[PDB]
Amino acid sequence: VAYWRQAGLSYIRYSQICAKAVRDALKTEFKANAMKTSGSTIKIVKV
Amino acid sequence: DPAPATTFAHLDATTVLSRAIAELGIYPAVDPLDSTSRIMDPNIVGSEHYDVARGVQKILQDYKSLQDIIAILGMDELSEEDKLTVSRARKIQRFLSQPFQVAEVFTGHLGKLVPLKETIKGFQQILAGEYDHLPEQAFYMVGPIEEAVAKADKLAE
Amino acid sequence: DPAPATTFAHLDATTVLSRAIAELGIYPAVDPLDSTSRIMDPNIVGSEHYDVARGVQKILQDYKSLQDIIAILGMDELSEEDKLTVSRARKIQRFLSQPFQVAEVFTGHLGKLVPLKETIKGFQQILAGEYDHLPEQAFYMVGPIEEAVAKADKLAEEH
Amino acid sequence: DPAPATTFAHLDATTVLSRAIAELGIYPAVDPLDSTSRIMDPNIVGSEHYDVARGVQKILQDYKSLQDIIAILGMDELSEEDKLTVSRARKIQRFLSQPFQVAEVFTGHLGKLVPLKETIKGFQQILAGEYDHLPEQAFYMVGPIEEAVAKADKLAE
Amino acid sequence: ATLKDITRRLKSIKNIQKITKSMKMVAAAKYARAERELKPARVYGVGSLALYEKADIKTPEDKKKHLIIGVSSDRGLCGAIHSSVAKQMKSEAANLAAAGKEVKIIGVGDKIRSILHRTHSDQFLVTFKEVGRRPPTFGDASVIALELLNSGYEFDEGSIIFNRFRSVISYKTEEKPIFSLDTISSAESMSIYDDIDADVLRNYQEYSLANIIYYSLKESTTSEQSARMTAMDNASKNASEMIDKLTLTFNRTRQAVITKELIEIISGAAAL
Amino acid sequence: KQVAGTMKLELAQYREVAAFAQFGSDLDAATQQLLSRGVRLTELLKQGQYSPMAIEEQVAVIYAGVRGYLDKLEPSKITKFENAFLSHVISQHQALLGKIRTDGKISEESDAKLKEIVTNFLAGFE
Amino acid sequence: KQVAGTMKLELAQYREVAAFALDAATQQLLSRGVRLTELLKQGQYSPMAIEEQVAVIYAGVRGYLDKLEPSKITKFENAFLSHVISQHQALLGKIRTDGKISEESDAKLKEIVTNFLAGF
Amino acid sequence: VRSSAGAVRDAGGAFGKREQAEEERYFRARAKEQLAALKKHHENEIS
Amino acid sequence: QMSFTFASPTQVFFNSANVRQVDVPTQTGAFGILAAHVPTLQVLRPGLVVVHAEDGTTSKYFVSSGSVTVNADSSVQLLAEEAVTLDMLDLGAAKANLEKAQSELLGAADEATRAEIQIRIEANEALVKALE
Repeated sequence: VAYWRQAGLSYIRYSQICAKAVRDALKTEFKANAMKTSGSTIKIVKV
Repeated sequence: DPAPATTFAHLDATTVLSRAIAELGIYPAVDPLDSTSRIMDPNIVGSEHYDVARGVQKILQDYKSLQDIIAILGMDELSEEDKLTVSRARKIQRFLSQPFQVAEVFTGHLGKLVPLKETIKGFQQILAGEYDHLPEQAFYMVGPIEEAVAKADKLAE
Repeated sequence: DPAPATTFAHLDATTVLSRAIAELGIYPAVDPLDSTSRIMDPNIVGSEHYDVARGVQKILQDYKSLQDIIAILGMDELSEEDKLTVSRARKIQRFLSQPFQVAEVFTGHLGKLVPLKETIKGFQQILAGEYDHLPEQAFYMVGPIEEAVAKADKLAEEH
Repeated sequence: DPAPATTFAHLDATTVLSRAIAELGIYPAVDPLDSTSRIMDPNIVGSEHYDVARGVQKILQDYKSLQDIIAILGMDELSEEDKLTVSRARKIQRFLSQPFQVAEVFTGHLGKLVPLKETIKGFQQILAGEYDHLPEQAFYMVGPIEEAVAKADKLAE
Repeated sequence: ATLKDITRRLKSIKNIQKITKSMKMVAAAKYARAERELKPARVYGVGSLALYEKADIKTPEDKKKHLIIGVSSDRGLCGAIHSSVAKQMKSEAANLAAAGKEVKIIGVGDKIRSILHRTHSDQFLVTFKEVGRRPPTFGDASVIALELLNSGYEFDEGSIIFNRFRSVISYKTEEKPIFSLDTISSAESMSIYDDIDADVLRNYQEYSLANIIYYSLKESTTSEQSARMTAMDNASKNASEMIDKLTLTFNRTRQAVITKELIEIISGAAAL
Repeated sequence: KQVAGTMKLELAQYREVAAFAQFGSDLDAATQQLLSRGVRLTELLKQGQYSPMAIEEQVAVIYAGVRGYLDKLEPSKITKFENAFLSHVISQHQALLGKIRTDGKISEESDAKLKEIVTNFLAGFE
Repeated sequence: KQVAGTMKLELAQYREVAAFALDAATQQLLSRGVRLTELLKQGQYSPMAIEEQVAVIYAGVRGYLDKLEPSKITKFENAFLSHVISQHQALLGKIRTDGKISEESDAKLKEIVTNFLAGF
Repeated sequence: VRSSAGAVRDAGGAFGKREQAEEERYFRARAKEQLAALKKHHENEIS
Repeated sequence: QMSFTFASPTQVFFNSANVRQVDVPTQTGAFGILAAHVPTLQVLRPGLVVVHAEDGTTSKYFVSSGSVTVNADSSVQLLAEEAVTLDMLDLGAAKANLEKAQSELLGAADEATRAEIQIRIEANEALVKALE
């Protein structure tokens, strides 16, 4: 049981954080393309 | 035209036969919205007859309003109430068609007379939605509505 | 028609009142794109007045061009810049309406006289974006722009 | 309009120069598909002439239809029995162009007066596929088909 | 009608045709891009599904909690996309509730919500909008899965309905089962898989949920753009037919008006 | 003739894809370039009132426009560029304008001079 | 003059957003517009006294009918009159004679409509 | 015979009313949102 | 033989390939997959995958997260969430991110916030170690 699971998190959030940590450390040119194909645009409507 | 336009003021009941409707195959091609009458009064025909006639006219007018959009954007950009209106209106349009006896020679069908009570009952049923499971081509050229139901059953086979 | 068509050539200024704008409730129903004046030149009125007027006319014409698209897409599918044009155009369309002192009986409101500098300032600000947060209805039937701000404040308080 | 409605009653043919074809550098800019003739009838112009003309018209219409697909889905989407038709139609369009004797100061070539048999044979051969190996530009602004062969030899060698 | 009525109608239809042609071109470009992006996502999603079809899992027959997810979009003018999706969604919901279940619904895109806001208005666990403006990414699928897991409706079974993209002209509506770890653990087939506690398996289930959502999003957007292209083509064709008919009518009316005015002038001249 | 042939061709290309102008984005690069060049050219053809232009001025402006030297400027700025730029040539470079006028054509040397002038003025505008 | 002004504004707003058929505010705006529309209908050769028109339009525009279905509005209309025309002749006479909805008249009208709506 | 901008709403057919309503509903919603924000700003700036 | 499939959401590297060894880092300690590895299904961790082609050729891709499924019939599905070849990465940027994340660590508004922050530290440490 990873530490973050002891905090009640879910592996999706872990993957989000790791994706941010890996996509922020690319060659400067690659960051423009990496912005695409990433980053949500969805909204949630309270029901 | 001056001639028909002047004649209109000399008549109790009219019956504007239309070529557009006749091209759809509907026969008699009476345009239900141009046709009028002086005795279409709840104090002469009743309250079920009057209410049914006005419901039919209202649904046909709604369908006419939708037709322009339906023709271009297609019948997919319609709300569900509008699709129900379109289906009911087409069923009613077909149901108003009747096979005359004088046309037995033209088409080989059998002439039909439809007493007033049967007409009112059939249109009441179509309006209420009792026959939303039938295909619209089950009403095309039939006497009373039970003949439409029989036609639909035969279509199922 | 031959009569108005011929009369057009005998006038310096024209203000073509339009029914399509009177149906919307914008009164006076003066059509901003079908009205003209001879003095409407930068050398007679000034470059600020002329530029404000031409900006208003251009934004209204762009709005007309967009209305054709909105009839198929919908406001929800417009480029986030086009929605800005539509919003400015509607604010300007409403802000041209004004209550007369002789139309008290109809509207019931009170007549306003707007000095020229105040009209130029109001439209220059509406175009510049200094009011893209107030709702459209705040601009409907009011004199100077500050009255639109006050009407918006009242609308928000009684919200 | 009564004027052309009355003149068209007398016409025995039709030619339609189009701005959209002078853009392509084809000359004479006669619209191959909009042009019409009353004697384009197998009883008059003969079965072989009629069949060649009908085949050319059909292939040109096919290429016109395919051009929409090219503009939208991209050239890749074609089959192999459609890329071939596109190539054949482009070759036919090139071959329909001709150099005029009265335009030697506009084209740098020498005008050709192609007899009829030469034209029919050239288009029959192109339709049959006998020249699918040549480049399209070998057909641009040439007289009979043999000139297209010579142009291909001169530009490839 | 009169000549001005016909003229105004003709101008309006011409504008509509222009707009629909432009929208066809835009939809075609976006379709090309979405298909190009769909290939790698196709392989990725199929791989993520690999397990459940390699080690066959039968859902438990003693549970009542179910989830229905329906992928579509916010944009309209796409023909029978949202309609098919919502139709099959309500079919499944009716079947489940007749068999005795506790169904919920998640709507990815307004149009599903709207189609189902009359009936099934209370089963909305949560609905997402802002779909279709830009091509869906893995961020969107991760967000949807995260807001599904966080919303503590621990489901016992799942289904996702999307429009699988067959060809540029055709698409199919699919239902892909989604299982919870309560089913994966209690499967004889899963006995073989090694180092399979109930925590790595839970993380794997969360990731597979995100994967299936992403796969459905890519397939749905591809099919939606294709359908919008087809719908715009048909709408432009219908506008062209209507324009032809109205142009014929306009020419007739223009000639009739010329003749009428001229006859009025002639009668006045000869009646002096 | 030299500049107007290209200007007319480009404008004709722009008029058949002007419908997409509202969309514009989410289309190929060719139509993006067509829209951009067309908008620049239309903003070039705008003119004041009672301010005619000698032929040398017109050809200089259209030459700057149709060779791409304005594809970087924003359209709202073109009507200013056209203005300021013109004054520049009408003051600093009279020999080139006189050459174009009297000669009637754009000689290769004059073409090079126009290239240098347009680039030098555009190289520092803001 | 008092009542038809608000009715005119409500129908003017409704006509703008009528061509379709979400949020609470505009949904209620459409509801009020439709209620008033079905209120304005009438039969033949049965004109109504001005005070009766005022009563009906007041009931409709003071958000009372917004609870009822629209297809039933006509019923209410008819029924309402046949009630007020017998039990509350005094109020109608007051409205006619004084020619205005005074504060006491408004309070009465209010209680009559509130009572009748529930009892129907 | 040509076509001009702003013609769909000049005819006033069905598309004209449909477009008018599509515009009015959207801007009613946005006016509501902006009025709410204006009230919030009023309260937060009273002090 | 193996049926490897290494596919990011955006781009796909190996599809139904037939490789030799695959060294992958999972949550329960890294390990390696060969021709007939025992079936497993692990969840990747911010590390790197080394694929030895059918011969002795080796390729390294840095994976941020994902899942590796080893099935009965020697088919490996290794789905990452952001698999980038090493050549696309930067070195010192990783150190800067690591240090900034550590700096924010002390600003732990709550437990879960600290978990998030030092997950960022975990990923940055993996990045620097891969590039170091």
